[PDB]
Amino acid sequence: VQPTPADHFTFGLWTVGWTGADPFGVATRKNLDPVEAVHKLAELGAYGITFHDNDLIPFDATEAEREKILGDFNQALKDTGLKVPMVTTNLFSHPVFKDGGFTSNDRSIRRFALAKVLHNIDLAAEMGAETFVMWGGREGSEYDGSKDLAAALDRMREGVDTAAGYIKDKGYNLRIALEPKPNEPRGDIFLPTVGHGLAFIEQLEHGDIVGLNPETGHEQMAGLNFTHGIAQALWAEKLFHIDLNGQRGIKYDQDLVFGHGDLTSAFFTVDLLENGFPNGGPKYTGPRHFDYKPSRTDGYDGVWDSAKANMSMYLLLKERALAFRADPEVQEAMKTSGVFELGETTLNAGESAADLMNDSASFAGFDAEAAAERNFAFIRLNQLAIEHLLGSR
Amino acid sequence: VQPTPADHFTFGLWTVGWTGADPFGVATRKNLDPVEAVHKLAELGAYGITFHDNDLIPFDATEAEREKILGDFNQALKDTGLKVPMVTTNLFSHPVFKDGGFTSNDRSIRRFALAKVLHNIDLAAEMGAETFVMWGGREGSEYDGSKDLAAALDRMREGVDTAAGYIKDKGYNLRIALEPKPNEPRGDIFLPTVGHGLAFIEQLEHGDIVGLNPETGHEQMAGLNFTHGIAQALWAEKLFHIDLNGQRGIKYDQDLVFGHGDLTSAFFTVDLLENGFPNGGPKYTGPRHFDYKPSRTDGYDGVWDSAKANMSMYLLLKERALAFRADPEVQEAMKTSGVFELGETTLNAGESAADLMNDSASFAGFDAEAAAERNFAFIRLNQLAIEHLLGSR
Amino acid sequence: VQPTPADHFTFGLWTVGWTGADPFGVATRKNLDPVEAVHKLAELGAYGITFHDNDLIPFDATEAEREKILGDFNQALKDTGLKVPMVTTNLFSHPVFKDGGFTSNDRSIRRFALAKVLHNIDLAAEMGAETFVMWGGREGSEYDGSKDLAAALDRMREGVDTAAGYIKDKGYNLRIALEPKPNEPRGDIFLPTVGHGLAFIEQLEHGDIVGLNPETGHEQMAGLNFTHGIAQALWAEKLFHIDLNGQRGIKYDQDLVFGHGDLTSAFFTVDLLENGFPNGGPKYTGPRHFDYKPSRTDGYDGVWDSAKANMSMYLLLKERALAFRADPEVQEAMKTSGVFELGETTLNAGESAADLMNDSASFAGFDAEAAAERNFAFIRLNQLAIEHLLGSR
Amino acid sequence: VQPTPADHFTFGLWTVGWTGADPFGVATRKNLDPVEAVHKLAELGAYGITFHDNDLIPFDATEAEREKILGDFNQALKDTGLKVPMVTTNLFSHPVFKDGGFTSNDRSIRRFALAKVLHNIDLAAEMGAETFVMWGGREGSEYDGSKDLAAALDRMREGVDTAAGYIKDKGYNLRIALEPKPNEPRGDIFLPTVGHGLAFIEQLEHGDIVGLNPETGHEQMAGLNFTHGIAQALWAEKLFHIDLNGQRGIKYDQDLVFGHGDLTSAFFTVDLLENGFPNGGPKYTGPRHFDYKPSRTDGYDGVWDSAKANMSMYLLLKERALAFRADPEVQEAMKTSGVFELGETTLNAGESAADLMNDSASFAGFDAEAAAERNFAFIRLNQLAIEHLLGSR
Ligand SMILES: OC[C@@H]1N[C@H](CO)[C@@H](O)[C@@H]1O
Ligand SMILES: OC[C@@H]1N[C@H](CO)[C@@H](O)[C@@H]1O
Ligand SMILES: OC[C@@H]1N[C@H](CO)[C@@H](O)[C@@H]1O
Ligand SMILES: OC[C@@H]1N[C@H](CO)[C@@H](O)[C@@H]1O
Ligand SMILES: [Mn+2]
Ligand SMILES: [Mn+2]
Ligand SMILES: [Mn+2]
Ligand SMILES: [Mn+2]
Ligand SMILES: [Mn+2]
Ligand SMILES: [Mn+2]
Ligand SMILES: [Mn+2]
Ligand SMILES: [Mn+2]
Repeated sequence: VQPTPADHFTFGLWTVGWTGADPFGVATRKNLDPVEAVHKLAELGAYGITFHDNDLIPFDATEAEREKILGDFNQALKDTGLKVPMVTTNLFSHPVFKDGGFTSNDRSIRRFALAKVLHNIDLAAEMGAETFVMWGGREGSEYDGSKDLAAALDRMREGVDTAAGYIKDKGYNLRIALEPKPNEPRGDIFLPTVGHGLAFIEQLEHGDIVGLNPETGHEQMAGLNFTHGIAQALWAEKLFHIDLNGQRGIKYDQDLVFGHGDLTSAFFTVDLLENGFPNGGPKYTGPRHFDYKPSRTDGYDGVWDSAKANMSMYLLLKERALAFRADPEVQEAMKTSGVFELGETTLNAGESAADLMNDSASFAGFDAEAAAERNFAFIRLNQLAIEHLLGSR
Repeated sequence: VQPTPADHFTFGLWTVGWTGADPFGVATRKNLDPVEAVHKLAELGAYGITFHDNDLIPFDATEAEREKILGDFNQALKDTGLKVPMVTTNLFSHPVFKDGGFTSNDRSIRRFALAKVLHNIDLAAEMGAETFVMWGGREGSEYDGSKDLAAALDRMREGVDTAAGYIKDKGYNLRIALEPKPNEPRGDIFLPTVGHGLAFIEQLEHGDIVGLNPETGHEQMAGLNFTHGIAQALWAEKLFHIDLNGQRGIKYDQDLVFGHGDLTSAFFTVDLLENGFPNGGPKYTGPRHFDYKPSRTDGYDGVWDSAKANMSMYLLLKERALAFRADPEVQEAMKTSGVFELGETTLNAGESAADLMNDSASFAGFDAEAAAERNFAFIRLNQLAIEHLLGSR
Repeated sequence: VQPTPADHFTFGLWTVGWTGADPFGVATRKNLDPVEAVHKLAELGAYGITFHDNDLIPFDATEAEREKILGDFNQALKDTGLKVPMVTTNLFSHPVFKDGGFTSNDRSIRRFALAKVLHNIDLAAEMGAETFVMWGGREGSEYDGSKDLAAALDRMREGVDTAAGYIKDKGYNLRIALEPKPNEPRGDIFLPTVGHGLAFIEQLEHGDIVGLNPETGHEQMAGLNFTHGIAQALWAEKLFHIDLNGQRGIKYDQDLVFGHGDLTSAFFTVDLLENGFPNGGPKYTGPRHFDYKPSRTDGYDGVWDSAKANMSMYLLLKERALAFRADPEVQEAMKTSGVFELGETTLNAGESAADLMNDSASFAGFDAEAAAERNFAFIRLNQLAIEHLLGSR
Repeated sequence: VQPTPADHFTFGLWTVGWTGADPFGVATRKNLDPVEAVHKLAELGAYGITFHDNDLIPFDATEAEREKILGDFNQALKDTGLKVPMVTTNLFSHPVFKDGGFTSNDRSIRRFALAKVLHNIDLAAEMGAETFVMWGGREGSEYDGSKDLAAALDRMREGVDTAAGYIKDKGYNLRIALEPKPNEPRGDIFLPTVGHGLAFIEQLEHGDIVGLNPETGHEQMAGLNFTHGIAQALWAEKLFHIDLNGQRGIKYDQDLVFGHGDLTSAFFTVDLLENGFPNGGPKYTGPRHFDYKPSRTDGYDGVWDSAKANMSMYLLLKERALAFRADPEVQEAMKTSGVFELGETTLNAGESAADLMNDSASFAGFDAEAAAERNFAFIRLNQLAIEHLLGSR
């Protein structure tokens, strides 16, 4: 398994550039020059790079400095061929965002945060990005009385609709994607899961260009099924981007390499991305982006090893998932379990409610105890899946 | 604290009628006659009763028997004055529903399940219920390959839209409410949280009459903030009913008496229900329904004690929450923390995106480091809330 | 793969005999005869069968029925050659155990539970069991004021020490193993994890013959690392028996097939059980017991598929764990990461605390900045395990 | 309320000195001078102050700086009268501890970490501390193949036993206390719960002077009951010190003010610390230490508000716990539930296992169906605690 640009593997600058600072200790690695991240990622088979405005351009950069940096960064892109499919804003690091950007209690701070976002949209637009991601990191609270919850959602809506409205106004070919996270750094973050993100989108004036950016580990932080979460996003056609990584339980956001967390779950995510739905339906065609952090214990050879580990894991899973669905044995198991029967409408063509209620075969004389006898054989289907995954079939 | 019908305390028949059978042991209490539950609940101050079709009418009841039972149950209602505000269907107990009702893999079972629901709507309509609740208990899976996830959501939609369509067709003054649960009895249940329920509703043809029925313990089972979840439902105006209980962590569905789980959270739920949003907004005006189970260790005096404990806890919380918001000290704390400033729109009247981006006060010359100096004083606000709760103020 | 008796694969009667009654519904399968059970497991490659007293002998059974049942059961053992390596007592099913066996608040129930255990030691001894397991499923509470916590542990000690003294007094060749569980069916169960069980054993009079019986799923319900927990039990030489199964997350006890939960973790559990420690040390030599439940959606063909599935999963993982450790690249990766260096004592032979302190090379003139540069290469070592597990190397 | 030194309220320098740098952003407050800290806590009613070696003495400090810093610090102690009851070592901040102190894979780091601890015992002894706390924050791993689990525990034992032998050898009047944590910053930390710490202590050569230092929040991160866990440490006579704080759920370590997490649990923790056991037994007599962090959204007025808040919360709950137990209705409710009956031994004075077995009244002729009817009235007893806690009785 050798990744090629065709594979569409994208990495964030903050991923491989992650310094090692955690809540209990300082950085273990020296800062990484962005030019060098580009060159290194290009040599590994990456297709593109993504960043946060402050990952590239310092908060206090002068204009001459801003120009220099972009010149260097575009030079690296031009020399290597890397694309920049997504750009994002840092609304969490500076002490000004301690209560949030868009949902800060302070109105002057909310204004500043939306201005930071609008300028960042211009940047994204000039970099040629297709997606613009919003992670509301500091949006939430530690205490239930800190906020007016209907007012926090109005202020969130205001911000996203101003940003969406501006995109349309300028005619940029950009979509907004929201990234849910249940907690950390706040005790409770607003729009904590894929479901809440989807629900909020439907209340927006400019919801047509607003979608989701689910992250593996974040749904697993609420103990949810990541594959089910992204299936719901797909089904609603709001899967605009994805962040792949690993999480080993309900605890702090680990951001491990993709497949280094829940393996079986990783396996079914890849099947969903590659094979789509058994009965057909929408398919995700965007970048396969890794939002992970090289463990702080590892030094620079470890940083490039971990980058590579993401792409290897994905390709190894993909091979197995393709083999899995191609197996005649598996296709037979699927049939028996009623995976294909779930695809059939419950009602007959032009059958009404009333028609079903008096159909005696369906209710009045339906043999409930004979129907309960079906052996779904879901265990055998799971065993087959795991045998493909272990490459023993 | 003495509950009166005015309070709108509703109880399910299965709550006080819960027998004590769990996964590791048999029933510890004898079955409770429904007539006796009515009479007992009436004497305690209940406003009404709710039930599942099979809580009242056995699965295999003959027509003569069905008639008898309803006659007895309506007699009890007439004698005591209890209303029946909500009715629900059991799509989980019989062995036929082992893979679900609406999303079973077997099409004949899906047909039977929707027929069971349609007949149950007629029943609800003749009982004078305002709400009809759907809990998809067996809808989900243990294994990721068991289902076609886009097909499971199409089949879920079919069912709910047929039911919604039928309501409109018959002209019943009934609303449908979905109840989310993350897991148990399935490893993963579809529409696992308030957020996912809300998101699914927006894909329905008849979504105008479909809302939510969040249960305290169920959101706490994913480690979410129940108050935030219901605030999102309110804000979207989809809070059609609620099930109040307690949960002491991420573990099996406990269904403890309301306030016997997370107390501080219970306190802020009650404030939200009673006081509404600090800056104004929608208010929940339906029944305050308890979906709990008297612990299996307790015998019949314990059953009526626990019923009473629900209503006492609610009234005690309500007193404290009303006192809390009325306190001048608390109103001052709120002001300082910017609870009222969150209510102000971020943008000025007729201010555009572009207007904000060039306003130099808001970005270019905004003093980020002086703005970061604000002391939100959220700890002091929480301390005041807890002092009201402990009745020390 | 194909299992044989030399593999030491043991199953409980209650596993394959699990009929499907959960808290939300009735049984989906017919009762399994115990003689059928024995013949079927023996045909599958099993080495032994385990049981709870009431799995074989009904609570009500007269002395005549006891003897009839045992005689048929012993014949089947005889005909097949299956051993009975472990025996256990049901102290959780019957309503009398609603507040516990050994720690019930009621003194007369405590005496009855102890008598029940004493009788069961005699049947255990008589069957040839080497281990007697005690799972305190009803020992605990829902509310914190329910028990005197010091008195609960004294009563727990008293039961265990009487059971252990009785073995010693009779000279039975039996050991007691305690099975930890954090919750379910109690809100909080006493001795909730491997650590707490281990700690308790040290306060016993007859501690020398009391060890543990860890269960995969149970430590995973507190979000703990199962391999770390069994490592500590081994290390302390207290790993007397084991229950292997799967669990996906912190939720209700699932008891899935071993390998159908956390796959990566299952792999490293197999590596510690089969292979032991990289620097050498203790080894677990007992039965590989499976405590699982065949999913209720499946029929009897699924029950027998699932028993096979436990054994295949373990053998597949065993193969992979062997290949992984045998790999020269892995051994070299292990060396780089300091795996073997951890095995060297910190102090030199004869060195004292005072010698280490004043050694200027270990403290005063130690270059902490230089030592921090070490690449431990833990991501790379984890990637090599995963590739071995995917059968990619 | 108002706290006084007789209350034994102790705070760590790192608590009020916590500047706000989290994993997603920089400090929001200015550094706190340690002399300012002492004066301010002494003005608040505190009895003592605790610290980590690097909280006072920088890692880099020369011998001259060490002495200057200590002299100013000792003066402040002198001027205020605050004691220094506990001292601890930072083995987690500096990059050299990226794989642990005592269990680092690197032998030279292990020696450096032990020397660092030995030097710190000398400063502890010299300050008048009675307790020396050890929190192994970097001891553990992200991946299961990273460590030899038996070698990790031997190295952990070796460090602790050298530290304990050195105290004994010098005749310092000091005890070692281990602080358990399940994860963060490591994916899995060794000795993750109270049980595991307790179990480990029993494998030590110098176990007699080694106990535990439970922290509220940490046991709650594994979803465990904190009162049950401290009860077992007490019971074993290993509760040497304690850290009190708040945590809302299984997520990142929050370290909220004590009482701002799980309120009901906080109440029952206060009842065990102040009041002890209902049937009598052990009592914890040490300092009531608060290990928390003032929320980063608040300024210095919030820091001092939060220190006050810890002390008020504890005193408010203490009042309520006293009134609760003193209440004659509660005492009578306790009696009904068997709280005092649990305190009676199961066996009669002189009775043997063989006597209990053959007593026909305890087994053979016991009416299990009659005994099962007992109403334990645990819901009613929990309701009485809650009403006392709400200051309603
Ligand atoms: O890939 C997207 C980025 N990932 C970061 C953390 O999850 C966010 O700031 C943002 O959504
Ligand atoms: O109050 C509603 C009822 N509660 C039960 C369990 O939560 C469901 O069947 C249904 O939603
Ligand atoms: O194999 C062990 C047995 N398994 C059951 C479930 O955990 C227990 O009763 C007992 O410990
Ligand atoms: O008060 C105890 C201290 N608290 C810190 C955080 O848990 C530890 O380093 C140490 O155990
Ligand atoms: Mn993340
Ligand atoms: Mn991300
Ligand atoms: Mn529930
Ligand atoms: Mn409910
Ligand atoms: Mn189990
Ligand atoms: Mn078990
Ligand atoms: Mn902590
Ligand atoms: Mn601590």
